Parts: sequence; structure tokens; C-alpha cells
Amino acid sequence: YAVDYNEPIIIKENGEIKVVKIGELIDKIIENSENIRREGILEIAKCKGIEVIAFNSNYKFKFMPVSEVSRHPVSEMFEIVVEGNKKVRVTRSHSVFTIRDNEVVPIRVDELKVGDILVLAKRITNIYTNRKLEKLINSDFIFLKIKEINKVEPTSGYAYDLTVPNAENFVAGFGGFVLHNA
Ligand SMILES: [N+]
Ligand SMILES: [N+]
Ligand SMILES: [N+]
Ligand SMILES: [N+]
Ligand SMILES: [N+]
Ligand SMILES: [N+]
Repeated sequence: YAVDYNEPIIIKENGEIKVVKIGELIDKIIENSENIRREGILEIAKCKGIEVIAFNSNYKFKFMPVSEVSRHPVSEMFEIVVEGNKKVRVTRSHSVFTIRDNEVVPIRVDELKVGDILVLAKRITNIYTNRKLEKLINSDFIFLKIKEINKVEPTSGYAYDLTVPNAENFVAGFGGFVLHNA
């Protein structure tokens, strides 16, 4: 999911609710864990008693268990800015619904161009997903032109991951973007 540090997530920790920067939570978890393993640049900690808002297999937005968290160093992220000054910061390997040749299709963020028309969900929060759930969530959609595409530095120098079983998505950040792993 390689999410930037600053993206707020809504969580339950050891049984209670709070709203926090995803990077802040995950840093605290890892730095307190004795269950860290590595996959190259990837630092992975398994965790207990943490739940995040996600869209589950029964088609509902609910608190769902996080099994593990992880982080890895990243050099660059793309900031996409659309009409109304909505914006999102994501790594290169993400794709977003774009109008291309008369259809809505997922396009990698590094292949996007100013003037491209993105399809955003009509909601306050972004969704980071590993599977297709647009049209499967009960949402209205809005069409917004890209204004800027900037290359920026990650807030921490790291990007972050949650593992959410039986959902493989989670809610994080604001705007109404749906970001697909790619
Ligand atoms: N570190
Ligand atoms: N889960
Ligand atoms: N990537
Ligand atoms: N196009
Ligand atoms: N088009
Ligand atoms: N493209």
C-alpha cells in the first residue's frame, strides 16, 4: 500500500478508537516490537489488538483486524492535484481510475498527465486497495481534471503498509481517491 507517513487513519488500539497519522502508529509499533522481520528494504512487525476502518468481504465499512504492519524507505512520491485543490501523495506503483479512450480504466500514477480526468468516489476519505471495489461500494462518483503532478519527498523518508485480512483495503487520508496497488 506504501502510504505516506502523514495519512490519517481511524483505528481501534487495544480496544479503543483514535485518529492518527499512519506513519506515527506504525513507527511506534515497530519500535516497540520484538516481532520484526525483514524482506530486503521491508521492515515487518506483526501486531495485536489493532483494527482499522476497511471495506470488508460482506460489503461493509467496519473495523477490521490488522495482522501486521510494515515500512520501507522510498525516494519519491507523486502528488496529484485535481480541481478544487484536492490532492493525494502516493508512490509510483499505484494506479487510479482515469478516462482514457472513452472508458474508465486504471492508470499508473507515473503515466498520468495534466488534464487527465480522474474518477473519484464522492466521499471524504481515500481508499487504498488491493482489489477492485469501485461500483461495488454504494457510492456516487465525480470527475475531476488533474491540475498538477508534482514529485515530492515522503514526509518521513518511508512509506507504510497495513495488512488487513479478509478485506485487503483500508481507509486512510482525505479526498475520495481510490488507490489501487499496481
Ligand atoms: N529508522
Ligand atoms: N481483518
Ligand atoms: N514501486
Ligand atoms: N484519452
Ligand atoms: N477519452
Ligand atoms: N498511458
